[PDB]
Amino acid sequence: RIKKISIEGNIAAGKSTFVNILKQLCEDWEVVPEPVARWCNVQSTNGGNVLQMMYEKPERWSFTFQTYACLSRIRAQLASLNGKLKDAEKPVLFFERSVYSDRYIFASNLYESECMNETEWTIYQDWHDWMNNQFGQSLELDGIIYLQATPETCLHRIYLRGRNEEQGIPLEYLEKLHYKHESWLLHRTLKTNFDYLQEVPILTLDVNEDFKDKYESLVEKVKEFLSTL
Amino acid sequence: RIKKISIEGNIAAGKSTFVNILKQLCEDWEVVPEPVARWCNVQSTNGGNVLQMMYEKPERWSFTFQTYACLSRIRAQLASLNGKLKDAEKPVLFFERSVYSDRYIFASNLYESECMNETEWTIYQDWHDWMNNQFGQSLELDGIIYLQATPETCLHRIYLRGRNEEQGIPLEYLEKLHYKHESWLLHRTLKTNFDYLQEVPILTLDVNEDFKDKYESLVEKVKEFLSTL
Ligand SMILES: Nc1ncnc2c1ncn2[C@@H]1O[C@H](COP(=O)(O)OP(=O)(O)O)[C@@H](O)[C@H]1O
Ligand SMILES: Nc1ncnc2c1ncn2[C@@H]1O[C@H](COP(=O)(O)OP(=O)(O)O)[C@@H](O)[C@H]1O
Ligand SMILES: Nc1ccn([C@@H]2O[C@H](CO)[C@@H](O)[C@@H]2O)c(=O)n1
Ligand SMILES: Nc1ccn([C@@H]2O[C@H](CO)[C@@H](O)[C@@H]2O)c(=O)n1
Ligand SMILES: [Mg+2]
Ligand SMILES: [Mg+2]
Repeated sequence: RIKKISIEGNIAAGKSTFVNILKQLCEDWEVVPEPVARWCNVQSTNGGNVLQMMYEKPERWSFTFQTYACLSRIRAQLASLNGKLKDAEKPVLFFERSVYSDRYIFASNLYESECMNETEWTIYQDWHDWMNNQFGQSLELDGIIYLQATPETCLHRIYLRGRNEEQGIPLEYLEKLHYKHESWLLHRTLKTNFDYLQEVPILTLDVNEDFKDKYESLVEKVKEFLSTL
Repeated sequence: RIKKISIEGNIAAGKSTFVNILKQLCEDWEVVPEPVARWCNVQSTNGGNVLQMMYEKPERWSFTFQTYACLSRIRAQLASLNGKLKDAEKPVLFFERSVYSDRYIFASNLYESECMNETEWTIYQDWHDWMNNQFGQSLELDGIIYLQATPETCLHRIYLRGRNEEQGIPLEYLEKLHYKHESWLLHRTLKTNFDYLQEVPILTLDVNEDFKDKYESLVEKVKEFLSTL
């Protein structure tokens, strides 16, 4: 009954900014953010900063981070689905990213960059497949909103936000991530193991311009898109 | 309906040897071995040998191994419970170790030995807790059989078996593991997060003598124990 929409975009493209205007548009809309602050202070459900560990030494910490982030996402998304939104009249749940970008964008890029070895990559995919067989059904997407921004725009927006753990990220890394997003969501040439994704509707929104100026037109396009689903 | 018994013991104490005589005693008995050969050639459900990686560089590979081994165990134990044993008249499933020894013996010892750091140890426990909340119920134990052998006997039995990945294991490591088994299963002073375990019945069998000579008396004690459950 709940419609599920993933918001996808590169680092600092503006996913959280876009997420922060959604609830005011309709009482039956809910959001599941990525728990980025929790990845910076690991505590059981003062701790280690696993996001910082990955960026400081990615060949050591990528597998650990990638497994922890994706599990944390699944847990949060399931918590929202099984909560009070279940009761609303026209419920829509918006996710800040998906299990699909965790694997096909982030973890795949780190494997390709030799930050995971063959063993790590095999274990990660085996784990991801199993987690999706146990839960993929309830989290299946009805639509994707792709917030498209240049990697140079994203690099500027990392500076604007000032999240400590991201200040060292080089343009080269954001560029690699950009081309993976374009392959998946614009050209639709990135192959995955989840056949339904090749037909899921995608709304592409260019977010290179200032949000203050673009807001009204973005909202119009979102409401139109959601009326087709 | 299925009774579940964990067989616990140190490395090379003789768990597999004991497991290999059980099915011939009763048609309704089944066993779930640890998939040790699979840990030596990692393949999705020629690959990396994650058991060897842990022993070659435990401060690098302990967390990865410990997470993979425990997931692989849970998957195997669930597969056996949900299979044809479900149909038998007096079904008993024997596990070669449990999720409890994965955490409280093996992973805890590696953390204590500084082979996992605080971040790794927090992530592992958080993961273990979540996996047990999702599955702990169906895998709950009715009894434990503890195959007790000296660490010196175990060191000799590693030599006898000749598993390549274990030939370098020092007596010091087997001794640490021995005292953890004794605390958990003999003195019953090792605290866990699973309250029912402090009352689960335990049969302790001394297996320092040759199996050929001890077999008949061991079988008698097992049949007696199982009749009390
Ligand atoms: N379209 C936009 N115009 C101007 N600033 C933006 C825009 N989108 C995001 N920002 C700013 O860029 C930074 C990153 O935005 P954020 O929403 O945290 O990105 P993400 O959630 O995608 O990582 C913030 O400082 C935010 O104010
Ligand atoms: N009680 C016993 N007497 C003589 N040999 C034993 C005995 N128990 C085990 N062995 C031998 O010790 C080695 C390890 O046994 P195994 O069953 O593989 O241990 P585990 O499964 O506990 O790692 C094998 O070579 C096996 O034949
Ligand atoms: N699977 C994932 C998901 C997210 N991340 C990273 O988390 C931070 C916040 O989005 C960003 O720095 C970056 O996207 C990641 O590395 N891998
Ligand atoms: N949680 C676990 C379980 C098992 N092991 C190791 O696997 C091998 C076969 O029992 C043995 O070398 C050793 O017991 C481990 O290190 N950690
Ligand atoms: Mg965000
Ligand atoms: Mg064995």
